[PDB]
Amino acid sequence: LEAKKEENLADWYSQVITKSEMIEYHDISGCYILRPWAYAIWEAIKDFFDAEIKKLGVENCYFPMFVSQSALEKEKTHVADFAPEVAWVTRSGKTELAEPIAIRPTSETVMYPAYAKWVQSHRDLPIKLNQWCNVVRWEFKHPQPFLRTREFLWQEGHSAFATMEEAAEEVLQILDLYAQVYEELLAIPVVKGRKTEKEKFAGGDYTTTIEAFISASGRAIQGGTSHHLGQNFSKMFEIVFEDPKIPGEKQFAYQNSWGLTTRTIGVMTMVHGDNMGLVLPPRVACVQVVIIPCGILSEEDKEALIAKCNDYRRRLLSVNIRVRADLRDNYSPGWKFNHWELKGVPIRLEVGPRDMKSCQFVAVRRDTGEKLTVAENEAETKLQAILEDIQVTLFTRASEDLKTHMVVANTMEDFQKILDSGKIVQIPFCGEIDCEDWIKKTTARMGAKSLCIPFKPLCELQPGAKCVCNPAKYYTLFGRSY
Amino acid sequence: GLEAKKEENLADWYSQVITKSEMIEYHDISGCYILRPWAYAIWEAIKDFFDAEIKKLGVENCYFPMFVSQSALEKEKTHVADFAPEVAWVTRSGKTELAEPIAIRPTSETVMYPAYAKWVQSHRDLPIKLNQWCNVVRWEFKHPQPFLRTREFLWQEGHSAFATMEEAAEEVLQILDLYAQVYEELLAIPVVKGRKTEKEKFAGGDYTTTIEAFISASGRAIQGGTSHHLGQNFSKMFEIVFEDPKIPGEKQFAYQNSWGLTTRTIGVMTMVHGDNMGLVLPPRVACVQVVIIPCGISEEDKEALIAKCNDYRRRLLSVNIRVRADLRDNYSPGWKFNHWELKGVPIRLEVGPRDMKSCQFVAVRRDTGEKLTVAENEAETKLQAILEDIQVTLFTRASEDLKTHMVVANTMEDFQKILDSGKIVQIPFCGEIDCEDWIKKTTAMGAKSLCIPFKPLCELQPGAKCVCGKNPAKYYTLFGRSY
Ligand SMILES: Nc1ncnc2c1ncn2[C@@H]1O[C@H](COP(=O)(O)OP(=O)(O)OP(=O)(O)O)[C@@H](O)[C@H]1O
Ligand SMILES: O[C@H]1CCCN[C@@H]1CCCn1cnc2c(Cl)c(Cl)ccc21
Ligand SMILES: O[C@H]1CCCN[C@@H]1CCCn1cnc2c(Cl)c(Cl)ccc21
Ligand SMILES: [Mg+2]
Ligand SMILES: [Mg+2]
Ligand SMILES: [Zn+2]
Ligand SMILES: [Zn+2]
Repeated sequence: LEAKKEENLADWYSQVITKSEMIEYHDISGCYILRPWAYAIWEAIKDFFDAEIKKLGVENCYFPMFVSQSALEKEKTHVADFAPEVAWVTRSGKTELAEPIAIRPTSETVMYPAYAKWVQSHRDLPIKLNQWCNVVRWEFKHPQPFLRTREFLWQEGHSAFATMEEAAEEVLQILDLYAQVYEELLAIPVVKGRKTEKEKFAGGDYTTTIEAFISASGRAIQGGTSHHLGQNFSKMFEIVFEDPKIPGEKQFAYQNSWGLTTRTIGVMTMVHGDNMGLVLPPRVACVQVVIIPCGILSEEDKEALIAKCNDYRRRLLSVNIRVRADLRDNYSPGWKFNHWELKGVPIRLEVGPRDMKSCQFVAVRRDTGEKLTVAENEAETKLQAILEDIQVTLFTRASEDLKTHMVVANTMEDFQKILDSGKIVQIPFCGEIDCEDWIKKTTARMGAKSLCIPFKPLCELQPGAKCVCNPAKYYTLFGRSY
Repeated sequence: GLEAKKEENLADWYSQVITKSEMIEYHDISGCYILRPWAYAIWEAIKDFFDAEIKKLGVENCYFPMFVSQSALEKEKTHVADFAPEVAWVTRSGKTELAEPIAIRPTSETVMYPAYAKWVQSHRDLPIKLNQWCNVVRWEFKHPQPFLRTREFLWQEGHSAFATMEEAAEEVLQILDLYAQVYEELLAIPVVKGRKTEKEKFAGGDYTTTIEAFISASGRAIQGGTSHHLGQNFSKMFEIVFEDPKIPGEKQFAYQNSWGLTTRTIGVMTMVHGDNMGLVLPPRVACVQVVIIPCGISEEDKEALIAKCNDYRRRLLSVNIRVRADLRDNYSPGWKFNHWELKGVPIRLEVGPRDMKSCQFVAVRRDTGEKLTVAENEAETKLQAILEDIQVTLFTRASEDLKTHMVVANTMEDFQKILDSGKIVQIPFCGEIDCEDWIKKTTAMGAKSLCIPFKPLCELQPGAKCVCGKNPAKYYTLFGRSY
């Protein structure tokens, strides 16, 4: 494949997603086809996350994709700048609808009137619901596959609680799971943090987040969000119960909402991706081991080359390794090597006739590319061991890049000095909005925006330190971002 | 506590139980309904099974855009003039009218087939077998019900493209037997397989296959699943061509199938097994198979009443039985008795205070009202035995309730008599379209062609004449009232 990754990041990414068979383009701009190689990743992420939130009592469901005209701005759910991102159905066939229907850009306007009818007492809480679904956002700044699409797949959770304490607990549990996804499955290191006033979801009380860093572009990307909504929506959609113990006080529910999208797949491509194609974290690669015969003129033993391949396959499916034998004879073995490497398969297993009656095979890992040979009997054992060092390696190496590329700055000239080195940086920060619109202006003369306030900043903020001016309220992570 | 009796008022009875079993909730937009977890659970079980089966025949899951361009939807003869009012069109983004109307997927052929054309550049690239679970909008043609006919629904869409007709035609009937499996092995609804007539099959295809279940209470059958052989109709329009390996420089157009199954299943299972005190759920699809409920309401030993339920719970989770202890205090056992019966849980497990010191408990079945009593120490043995026999009941009772209402008519003489007591009937039928618009007008709200059954109730013989009487009969056709 043509591109490097230092070079022109976009075109490299354009080619890796297309030539690894993950994405296909579509007539309608900003929409993309998820071919099975990519969709499988989403399924693995969804299978992990789904097991997780059922242990916390969340149940899956499905809500309509359509929201009323009346219902959508019946309440101050979103801010005025969100109106342009809403797609409207105007016509059915060619008979104009009496009233425009909107395609859900998020489900809050669709679920919360249901919560209000379901909740008529203390018994009815908590409500913890999840749905995996598609949402369209006519996203104004320009799209690229995965990172920012115009239709995309996500799960969105909405839970309603009677007491504050339970809500604030579920906000961080969900956030730790998101971090689990990025770090246990995708091998991406993340920073947990809270949004500022400029960047928090206006209709809530506070917004939690994880932030990943793409060194090649030098930008951070927010990989997931968990809101504590308090009762802003409770009192607006009138989700009230009366407790007979506390006679005669309207009790509003405490609500959270949380979401995680296919931008996850884009982040894993960008950070682990090389100039030989994709690189797949083993615990997410739909195929972890591809079996190939090579040898790297005779007749009857070529079906015995292929009968041993399907034995290799079956024996490790009994060890629950996901495996595909590539028994196509149409292609040179060398061609399949490039082919499955551009798709980033972690382990290639070569079995040749002169190595077969050696009672063995060679394995090549996609991480480093070195070759080893391990007992035919010792296959279950050793191949699964190799898949795990592949994962810890890709976590470690991407960890080393985030570790190197995140540093502390205390003044503005050297926050600017190190930010134009393509690194993200934590600064003492006021926290107020106008101080922040300014930082991003004075860093163009794109600009650096608030990524988050890390729960665990890199250094303690000392008493009386100021940001630019008012004194500094916390160390916040700043940087250029998607 | 439920209002309607099915016998009395079918529409209201159906509206009453789907809400009060907490399966669906209504919504501002007509024909749209929220699937609460109790319904979505049924759907997920179906999908965990169907996905397992069609993966063994090599289909792969994927996701295609929901928006279809004007050009592509009206590109070729995919649909007909009838089929373009049911399509929802997005025209504006915010207050900015879009240059070109975007249409919301009523099916995905027009999204996928441009993609097959680029993926297929030789016969090595075939077959292509893709499935997607997704939502579909059809702003359709009469007043709606939850499940049975909605305006957005969930389904799976299978699309396969082949080099030879033999392989394609093979997959159309493989798929259909899976649909029959879900309806029959999972849902305990017996079905009849069939082919559509020329009016009723998918116009853009060559022949389209179907399963039909029968709901007695209204007297109507329902189309429960769909498998089309498309021939080279679409390959020729969307130009899915490959080079022939033997004939230098000649295109072969691909052979295509498409098959689909919708959440309309859950509705028909509501209609079929639902009784007059609410739903009945076949156990291998019931998200919870056992409800444990304490009964009898001193504290120090009622704490041993609630701890004994939780050993059953743990004991039955070790047999991979899905079980719920409902140990809530804010509700009386009678209220739970009701609550879970309207949700159709197969086995209710009541424990009353001296049955703990008897080393007993009582088990109640959801179909019959049966009660047994079994020793504490039996965990594996008896509860699974009843969980599996409950399923055999729901199947047969609906099976012979199909053998009830599906009878032979060879003449009209009794066919209209044989149609309108809540009957479905096979007739000798011409095969041509207007004898059928006639049969349905001579019945009235008409008797429609449901399908042409594979494997009918009696063999036909030469020179038999249709109900039309003019032209002779090419096959026995399944007729009846139908949604
Ligand atoms: N257009 C999009 N394509 C893909 N993922 C998206 C898109 N918009 C948002 N996301 C993801 O959805 C998650 C929850 O959505 P959210 O409502 O927080 O979006 P947002 O804050 O408007 O996004 P952003 O700040 O990136 O513009 C985020 O963690 C983000 O990663
Ligand atoms: O962060 C997610 C997690 C999942 C639940 N919902 C919040 C909503 C974010 C709030 N939010 C973001 N973009 C929005 C648009 Cl475009 C509209 Cl119209 C309305 C609201 C919008
Ligand atoms: O059985 C499914 C499986 C997936 C492929 N398509 C067929 C039926 C399409 C045939 N088909 C049925 N209803 C349709 C409407 Cl409303 C429109 Cl607009 C267009 C086509 C329609
Ligand atoms: Mg946005
Ligand atoms: Mg944001
Ligand atoms: Zn400041
Ligand atoms: Zn006729």
